Amino acid sequence: QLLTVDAVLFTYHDQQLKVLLVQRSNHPFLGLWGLPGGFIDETCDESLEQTVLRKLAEKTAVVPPYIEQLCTVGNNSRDARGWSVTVCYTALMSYQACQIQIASVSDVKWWPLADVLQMPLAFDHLQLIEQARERLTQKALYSLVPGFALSEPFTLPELQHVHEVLLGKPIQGKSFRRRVEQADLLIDTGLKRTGRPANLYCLKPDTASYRFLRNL
Amino acid sequence: QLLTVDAVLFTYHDQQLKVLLVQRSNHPFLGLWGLPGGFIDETCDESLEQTVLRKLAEKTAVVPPYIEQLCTVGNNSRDARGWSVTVCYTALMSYQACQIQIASVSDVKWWPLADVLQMPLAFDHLQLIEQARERLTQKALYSLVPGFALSEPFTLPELQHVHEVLLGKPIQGKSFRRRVEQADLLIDTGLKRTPANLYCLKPDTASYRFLRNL
Ligand code: NA
Ligand code: NA
Repeated sequence: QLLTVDAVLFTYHDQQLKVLLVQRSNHPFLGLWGLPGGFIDETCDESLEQTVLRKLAEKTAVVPPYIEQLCTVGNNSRDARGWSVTVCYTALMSYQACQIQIASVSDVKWWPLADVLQMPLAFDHLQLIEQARERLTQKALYSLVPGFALSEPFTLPELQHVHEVLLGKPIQGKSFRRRVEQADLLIDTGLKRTGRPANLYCLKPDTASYRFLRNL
Repeated sequence: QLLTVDAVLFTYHDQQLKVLLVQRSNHPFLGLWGLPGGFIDETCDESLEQTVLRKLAEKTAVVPPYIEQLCTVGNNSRDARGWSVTVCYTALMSYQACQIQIASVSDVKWWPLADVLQMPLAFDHLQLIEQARERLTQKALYSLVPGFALSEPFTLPELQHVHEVLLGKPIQGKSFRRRVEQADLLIDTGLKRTPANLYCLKPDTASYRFLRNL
């Protein structure tokens, strides 16, 4: 079987969800945009995660701070060359961590999600994006994983807004703050960003695994 | 890469969770117990789900009422031969639907989960079983999917109890039944068992999730 690993890497910028895409310099679906991803390299990859982090770093020059397996798709119809299997990951990083290393490259671009949803993407990659986007919605409901799409440190209004974008729905500021404070997942830097001086926070590592039992 | 699919199939019987294991007849780990699973056959499988259903049916003679993809494990250390990838599924079925078939087969059997968790198993199948058990705990928190591990029709107490076993603690008998009745997932057969109601799962039980934890 044709066995690949792919990643839907999201960030948040100006002021929408953006998804990292790579133009296919390679037949089939040649010249079309699609997910970063590809083949396992046994000489440098020791696990599937190392495979997907390498494929991301080959494009961004950064290992993203958040990554999680989404799904594995495999069947005899998604790819014209043969039965193929793709292990798909979701990732999150901040926009400026790698826009500094990605301006200078023409086959790698951050695309507005809305734009992407109207594009002719290679293979079944549109469908993988939709699945990733939907899992992100659940992350907005049960975690602070959306914080990984922001540059560090961030304000709590920033964090709230990313969650609102994902749920497509204004959310209840004071409930949110209450849940954040009790999760005990943010480090208050003691710094301020100012028409009000807002506290600047970093994510604790354990944000990645922490889940609220009740929805937002 | 060696590419397989595996399934961790659970059921509920004798007030305990069981897991289906299959005894290996070939190397490596020849003679070790492990998950049902193996290679894609492009001649009969059109998708990964068809592969794993075949791997299970080959052993149980029964297509399970519930199956969900769990995770894909791939590394150069779970198999001594080299780089190895396995797409794992979780599945649930009733004990009685396949016990009557696997009773007669020496290399396939339901094992007590608590015992299996302490066993030497083929490859990394113990880790796979642990991760599936963990995932089932979430199902107990957010769905009625644990019902698929029961013979149909079943009673509410019977249903509440598999959730309790999965959760590892008792549960409020009034808030559960409230939860269940608002979800609208059970069909009342109008039939009774000692006089507790007997219910069937609605097919959409597989996909319905509760917003609030149990
Ligand atoms: Na670029
Ligand atoms: Na047997």
